[PDB]
Amino acid sequence: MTYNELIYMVLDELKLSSDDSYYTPDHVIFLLVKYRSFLLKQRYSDIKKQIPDSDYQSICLDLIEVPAISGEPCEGSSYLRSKNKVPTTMMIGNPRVYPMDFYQGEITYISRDRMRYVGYNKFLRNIIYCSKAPDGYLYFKSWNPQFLHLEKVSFNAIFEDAKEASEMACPEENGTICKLEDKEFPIEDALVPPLIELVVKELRGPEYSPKDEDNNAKDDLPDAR
Amino acid sequence: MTYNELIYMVLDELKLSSDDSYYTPDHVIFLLVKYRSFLLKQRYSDIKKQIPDSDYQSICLDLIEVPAISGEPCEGSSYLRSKNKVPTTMMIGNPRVYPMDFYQGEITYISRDRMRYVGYNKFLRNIIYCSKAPDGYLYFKSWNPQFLHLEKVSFNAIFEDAKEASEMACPEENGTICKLEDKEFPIEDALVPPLIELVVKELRGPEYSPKDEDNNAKDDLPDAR
Amino acid sequence: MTYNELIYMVLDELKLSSDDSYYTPDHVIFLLVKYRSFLLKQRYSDIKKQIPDSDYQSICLDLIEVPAISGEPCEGSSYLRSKNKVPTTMMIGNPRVYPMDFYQGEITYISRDRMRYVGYNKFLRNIIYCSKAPDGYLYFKSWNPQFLHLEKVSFNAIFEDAKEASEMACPEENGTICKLEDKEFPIEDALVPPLIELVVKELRGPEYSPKDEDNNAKDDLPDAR
Amino acid sequence: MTYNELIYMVLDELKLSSDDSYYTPDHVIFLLVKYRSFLLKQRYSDIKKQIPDSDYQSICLDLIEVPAISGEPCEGSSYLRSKNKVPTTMMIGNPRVYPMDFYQGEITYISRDRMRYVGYNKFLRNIIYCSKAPDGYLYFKSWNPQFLHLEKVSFNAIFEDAKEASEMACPEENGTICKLEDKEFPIEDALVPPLIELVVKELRGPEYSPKDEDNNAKDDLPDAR
Amino acid sequence: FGSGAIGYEFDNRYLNNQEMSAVAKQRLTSLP
Amino acid sequence: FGSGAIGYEFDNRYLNNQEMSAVAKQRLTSLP
Amino acid sequence: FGSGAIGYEFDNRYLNNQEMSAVAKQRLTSLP
Amino acid sequence: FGSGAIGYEFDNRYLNNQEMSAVAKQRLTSLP
Amino acid sequence: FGSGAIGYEFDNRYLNNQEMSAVAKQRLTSLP
Amino acid sequence: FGSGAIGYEFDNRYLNNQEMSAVAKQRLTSLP
Amino acid sequence: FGSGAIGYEFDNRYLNNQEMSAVAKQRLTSLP
Amino acid sequence: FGSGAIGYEFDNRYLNNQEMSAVAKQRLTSLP
Amino acid sequence: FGSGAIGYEFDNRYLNNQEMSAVAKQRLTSLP
Amino acid sequence: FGSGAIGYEFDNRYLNNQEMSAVAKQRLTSLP
Amino acid sequence: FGSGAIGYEFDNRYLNNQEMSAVAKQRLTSLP
Amino acid sequence: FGSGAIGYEFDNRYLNNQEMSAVAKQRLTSLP
Repeated sequence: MTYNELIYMVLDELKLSSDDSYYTPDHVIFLLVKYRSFLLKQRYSDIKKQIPDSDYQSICLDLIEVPAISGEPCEGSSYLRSKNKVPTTMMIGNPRVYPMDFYQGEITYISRDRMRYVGYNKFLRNIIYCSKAPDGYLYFKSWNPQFLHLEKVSFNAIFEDAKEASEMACPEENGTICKLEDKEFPIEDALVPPLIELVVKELRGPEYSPKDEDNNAKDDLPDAR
Repeated sequence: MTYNELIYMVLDELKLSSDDSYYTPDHVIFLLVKYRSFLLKQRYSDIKKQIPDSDYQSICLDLIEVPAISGEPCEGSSYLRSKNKVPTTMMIGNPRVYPMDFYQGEITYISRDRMRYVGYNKFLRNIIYCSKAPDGYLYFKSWNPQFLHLEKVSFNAIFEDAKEASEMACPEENGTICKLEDKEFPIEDALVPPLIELVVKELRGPEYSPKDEDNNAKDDLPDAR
Repeated sequence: MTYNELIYMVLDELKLSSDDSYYTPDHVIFLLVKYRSFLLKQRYSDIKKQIPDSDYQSICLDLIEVPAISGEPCEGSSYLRSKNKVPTTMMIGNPRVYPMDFYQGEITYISRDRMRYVGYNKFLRNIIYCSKAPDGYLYFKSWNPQFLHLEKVSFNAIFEDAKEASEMACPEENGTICKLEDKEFPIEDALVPPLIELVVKELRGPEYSPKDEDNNAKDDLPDAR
Repeated sequence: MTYNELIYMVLDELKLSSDDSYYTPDHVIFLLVKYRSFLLKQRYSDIKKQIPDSDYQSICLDLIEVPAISGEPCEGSSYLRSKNKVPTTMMIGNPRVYPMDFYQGEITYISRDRMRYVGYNKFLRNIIYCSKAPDGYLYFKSWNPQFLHLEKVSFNAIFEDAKEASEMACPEENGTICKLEDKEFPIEDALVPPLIELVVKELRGPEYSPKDEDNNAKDDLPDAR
Repeated sequence: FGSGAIGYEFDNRYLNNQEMSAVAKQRLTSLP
Repeated sequence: FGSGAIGYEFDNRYLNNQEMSAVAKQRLTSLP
Repeated sequence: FGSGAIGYEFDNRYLNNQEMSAVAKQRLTSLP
Repeated sequence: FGSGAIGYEFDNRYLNNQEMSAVAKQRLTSLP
Repeated sequence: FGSGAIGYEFDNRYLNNQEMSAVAKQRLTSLP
Repeated sequence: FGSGAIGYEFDNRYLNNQEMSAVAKQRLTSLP
Repeated sequence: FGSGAIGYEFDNRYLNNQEMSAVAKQRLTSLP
Repeated sequence: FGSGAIGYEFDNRYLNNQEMSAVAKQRLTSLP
Repeated sequence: FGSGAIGYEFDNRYLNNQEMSAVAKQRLTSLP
Repeated sequence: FGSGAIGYEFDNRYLNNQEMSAVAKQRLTSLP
Repeated sequence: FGSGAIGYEFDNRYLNNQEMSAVAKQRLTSLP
Repeated sequence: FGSGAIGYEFDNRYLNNQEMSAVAKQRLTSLP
């Protein structure tokens, strides 16, 4: 299913057909992305299960050589980093940075705490490491000067915000998809009934809840206006 | 049973006979495909049971030789891949890629994480491997240059979306089936009463729920219009 | 009992006497076949019990020699297969393909996954094997060229869809039975009260549920019309 | 008690005295035969208890020599079989085929799966075996050519359908009984109060349930007509 | 309303499993 | 309403299984 | 309404099975 | 309404069986 | 209202797990 | 109202954990 | 209404049997 | 209405018997 | 109405006896 | 009214702790 | 009405005594 | 009415103490 089919099921389950309604598809897009990572963390964080291929998204990145701090000589070796910020991955699956071929390359996504201590082993010095700094950017690191020639990687993981990873999505064979709504929503099809139930339950009560109808310089909600 | 008999049972259980009704057969087709993979994962994912032949679908694929990344010489050996995207399999049964005869061939569907490390064994180099890359395509791999002559495979598995695998279905003896509704719905007949109960329970409440009836530039749902 | 006596008990338990009623005998035929395999799987799938002779049906098959893939020489040896598709058996009883005498012959119905590896034993090469390919057809296999002379077998099993196996039924001494309703319904008589209770419970609630009575280009179900 | 006393207790417990009533004695005959085998399987199938003589019926059979498949020489030895179909026995008591004297003869009723492998022992070759093939007929088998002279056997068992075994009943000293209702109903007298309670409970609710009273080309059941 | 062929078989099966627990505590002991 | 031939036999069978548990705790002990 | 010849015998039988459990815990112990 | 000669004897018998369980746990132990 | 194909399979599965506990207490003991 | 995809999966998971307890009491014993 | 000479003696006897169970768990242990 | 001199002494006696059970589980253990 | 000096002391005493049971299960074990 | 993101996570956590108890009774035994 | 400073401290003390029971079952075992 | 910051922390603490009991039954056994 796409983004559109999941929006329009929750809208039709709530019967939110009218254009002059309080809850828009943007209330539904927000809650579907929030309840996706809520529900994936409820299933896949206590004990370790197989994660289906549906929960992952592959985003495309452009890498640029950035300094360590500034343009000074004694600061340390420079990194590569994504020019745009990357989404935050969930810690439930197999995140994987790969050089535009999933079946090839050893670029290792790790913790940010680990990446300040990497490559001191003599047998692990030609391996490129990845982490997301608190800048919001994906940084790259190895002791091999060759890693500073990467121009492009793809990042397959279960990101926390599914909407962020759909705007950074890889180009198709046909071309880019202009609307978020014609893009694939990233959840297993076995988790879509629990996802629709929780988003409908959150908006069902507030759907029939009263509003401050009158423009009279007064709060009319205690009167159930 | 076909797709039509399952749609028209849920419609008749809900008494959705009128053409001017809010919930169409497309609401029912969506929910039957979502509750199929929901219910198959509830039965067949905790401990391992026999899966019946009814839950599987066989789809037909055309394979084309694609490069590893691009047209460069030092990138690596090329693959075969399906020209169209493949559905995502569930991890509950026996997925099987076979060369148009189910009782013949050793083409091994595996994990995408495994397929980047395959065929280093000297006794496992004439075996063709399959996985679904995050591109959405089924990729093929072996160390044997002969595998690049496959033009066609069939893929029998329990795919997540039953509607996707019915549009990629294999041609019959008579011919292709034009309408999805005259195609076989892929679930065991022992799982059809729990499937119809959950799809009817989801739409029964919203079937009698009020609508914003009046065109007056105002949300009339708190008034139960 | 026949099919007719089981239909007309559920109709009379629901008091569906009128010709101008919403729920027809086809709603009842569908639900009796679905709740038969539901109930047989609830009883006979957890731990192994004796299955009565009532739950089985014997269907008659015509076998034709078909190629492995096509008319090419290097594809492999040919099979026999049923000219029409076969019903899917349940995995609870003793399925048995026999050459028109139940007390004679060794034709072994097995798994489809097993039948691609059969007959490599030197003492098991004159044995004919059966499985249902994902084509929907019953295929036959042995290393003995004599097996390609079978013209006819009968298949006794507990098939999933009882209606499919009643249209493929064996001819009687008197002759074929034209109507499904004068054919025997395949369930043990000890499972008929739980079968009638569940089919009546499913249609009892919807029997008294309102309809969209008015032709006014509007859904009248929220008004309980 | 006879069939009549059990019908007319359930009718009088329901007060179904009127000839213009919805539920006839045929609804009661059907449900008493279904709840007999339901209740006998609930008592006598989990752990092994003594079955009373009341639950059995003795039916009389005429046996004819039939071929194995057809009139061909190399098919195998011929059988005897009942000219009419036999009822299906329950697996709770002591089924017994005997040559018109219960205290004499060794004719062994067995499984149908067993009877294709019988009599290979040199000390068990003069013993006649019985099973019910999926044809619905009782077949006979031994390695002794003398068994092909049996013209008549009687079959005492707890058959599943008590009505089927009452129409095949043995002739009395006085003569045959024309009406099913003057024949003995086959259940222990200690199981008659639980039998009458379940048949009355099934028809009590539907006894007071509304009907589609009006002939107006419309279903009037949602209106409780 | 009323129909009791599934209330019966579930109650008959609960008393069966309770009886099955009672016969699994039976021991013919084997000291002198 | 009323009919008590299945309430009786289920209550009689529950007291049977409770009695069966009580006689399975009985031990004629075999130390001095 | 009222009739208590089956409520009595089931209550009398439940107290019997409870008494039967209590006398099955009685041990005349056999250490010094 | 009221009559309490069977409510009394069943309550008196339940406290008897509960007392019988309590005196069956009493042990005059026989280590030093 | 009414539909009992998920009430049945959950009740049938609870009696299965209760039966599974009862057959796991069965012991063919191996003292003389 | 009604929607039963979270009542189902919680009931299916409770019967799973009850089944998991029943198979953890199974012992193929190893005395003669 | 009210009269509490049989509610008292049954409650006083239930607390007696509960006290009797508590004093039957008391052990003056006899290891060093 | 109200009078609480028998509700008090029965509640005070139930907490006494519950306290009596808690002090009967106390062990000053006697391994090293 | 309201007065909570006997509801307090009985609830404070029940949590005391529950705490007393919890500290009677504490063992500083004495194997290596 | 309705909102079920804290009813879900508490029910999902109770079935987790019940599952955690069931896998802590599993033993791969080590007699012959 | 409402005031929750004694409902809080009694609920906080019940979860304390339940936590105290859980940490009294913890054993760092001392076989190889 | 509604406010759920003390219902949450008491429910979160009850599932913590239930989880704490489940991890205290875990044993990595030490026979062959």
